[PDB]
Amino acid sequence: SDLGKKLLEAATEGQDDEVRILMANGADVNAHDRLGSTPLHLAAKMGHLEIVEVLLKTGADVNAEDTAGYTPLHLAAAWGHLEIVEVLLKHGADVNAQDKFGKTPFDLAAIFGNEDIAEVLQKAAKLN
Amino acid sequence: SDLGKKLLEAATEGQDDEVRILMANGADVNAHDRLGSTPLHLAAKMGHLEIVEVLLKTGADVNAEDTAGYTPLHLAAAWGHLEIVEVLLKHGADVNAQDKFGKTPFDLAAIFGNEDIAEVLQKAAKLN
Amino acid sequence: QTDYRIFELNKRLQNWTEECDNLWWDAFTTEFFEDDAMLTITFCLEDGPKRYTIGRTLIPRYFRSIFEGGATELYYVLKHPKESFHNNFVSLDCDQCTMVTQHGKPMFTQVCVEGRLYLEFMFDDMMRIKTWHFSIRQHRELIPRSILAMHAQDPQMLDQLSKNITR
Amino acid sequence: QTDYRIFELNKRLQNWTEECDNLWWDAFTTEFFEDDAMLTITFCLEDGPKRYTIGRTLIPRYFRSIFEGGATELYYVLKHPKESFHNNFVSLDCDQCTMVTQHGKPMFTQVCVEGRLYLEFMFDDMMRIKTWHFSIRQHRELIPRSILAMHAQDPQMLDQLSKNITR
Repeated sequence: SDLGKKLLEAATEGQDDEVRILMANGADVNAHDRLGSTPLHLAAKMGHLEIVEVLLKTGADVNAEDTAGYTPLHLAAAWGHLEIVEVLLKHGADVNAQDKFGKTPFDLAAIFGNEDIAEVLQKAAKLN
Repeated sequence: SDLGKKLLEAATEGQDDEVRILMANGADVNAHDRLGSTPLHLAAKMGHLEIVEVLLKTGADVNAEDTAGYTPLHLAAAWGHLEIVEVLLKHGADVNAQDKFGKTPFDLAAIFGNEDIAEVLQKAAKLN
Repeated sequence: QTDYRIFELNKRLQNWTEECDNLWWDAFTTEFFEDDAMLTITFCLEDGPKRYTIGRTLIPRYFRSIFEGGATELYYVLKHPKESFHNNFVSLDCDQCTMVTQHGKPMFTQVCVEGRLYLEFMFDDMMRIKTWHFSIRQHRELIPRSILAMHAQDPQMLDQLSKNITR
Repeated sequence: QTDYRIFELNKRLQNWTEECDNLWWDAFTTEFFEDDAMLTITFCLEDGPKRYTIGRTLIPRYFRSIFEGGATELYYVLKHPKESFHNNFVSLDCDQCTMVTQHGKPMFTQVCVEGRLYLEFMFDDMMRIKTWHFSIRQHRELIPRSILAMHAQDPQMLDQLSKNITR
């Protein structure tokens, strides 16, 4: 779909108003690019908090997997976006989510030295 | 000529006996490669004293110029072969010889840090 | 052949500036890696045996973290890499790969990570990288002489300079 | 395009050993330079303005002297080289060329000669170099931290290490 492509792009580029318009015209919130990335993967990794918030309240799937098996929380975890990691955990992001290589968001935070986020993810995991 | 090519090669590779045979069969002592190098240029640069000596006593041209304007003395000077530089000066090597870029054997010895040779060439140049 | 690919990868890297936006990293990764590419780092066995593998969607993140780490330059020096042909893929196995990063002021530290780089390229799928496995043997940290010189009469700073960044 | 040529030149250099005989230098020079090639070095203007040009028959001598000089490795890092097309020749003008040599024990000194490299390649005369002009702006001498560390409490050696090789 063209509409889906435009929404993926708007989310990546941080275009709050364009995301609003595309959704209003019926752009699929759960559209996928070449790499299986959803608008929420792209907004999360690029630090676009407001788009992450709108997507989650308009039905975006919080535990969507890309081709590599990564969730939006993996991506926010890897790229050091603390507010986004929190918004994802509030809306039911799975801390035990594993990529193709069996890595959790925790291990990704560990690997890229994102200390605050690794701590939040450790406390999250203990609580059922 | 094939014979000339074989002689250029024998001189380069330090093959004393092969040089003897080729000369005995009438190999041109003043044969030239692609780059205008004579057997004496090649023997001089590769440190082959005995071939340098035989070539000079069988009519080799001591001040032969390659395509770049270098003499055997330029090449011996550059490559730090002190005995060969001396044998060339004894057989009338021109210390004021200039390449295309107006460099003498002296300047080449200077450039490559061949100190002994640069000194010999300075003393040579003062004497007419 | 696969060598020119790592030529092109090094040359594109030589265009990095702090202005290099998140889109440039995606276009760099698209130029050189397959859509299902996988990147593994194995660390030296002295501070334990550590290994991570990341999927295609975080390969941009990996490269970018080297510059976030303070690198102003990155290039890979491959020494007589062994190329091998399979049906669907070409392998490049370099047991003398040096990963070179320059850092800025004040120490202008150059870091040299020596190890074995094993790559799998997809056979005319535009010669993009399917597998990247870097196994680190050792590293060197280089100091400009001018920085040594300015602290030569300074035990405090010589203590600072005498200690490695990582190990 | 001309860039892959300096790729190939660096890669061939990465095969140098002390066993690399006088014939290997001629085959290296034949692979990369025209029969009438010319190589010019211009030095930094602090210890005077010095310039030499050598003809094709001593280009082997030039490269070889770098290893005789104690280099164990040589490569050229070109940063966004400007390529220009003329009728009979292609020009490559790199104002950020780093000539990198590693040296061995005891100091494992790395020397980095930064300057502008201007090349002229003959237009499909096998893309061999007709002109090589390296103008040196500055240089850096790098010391491994481990060598700093071993002499850190040694004023004598710190004096030794604090002085440059050339300038």
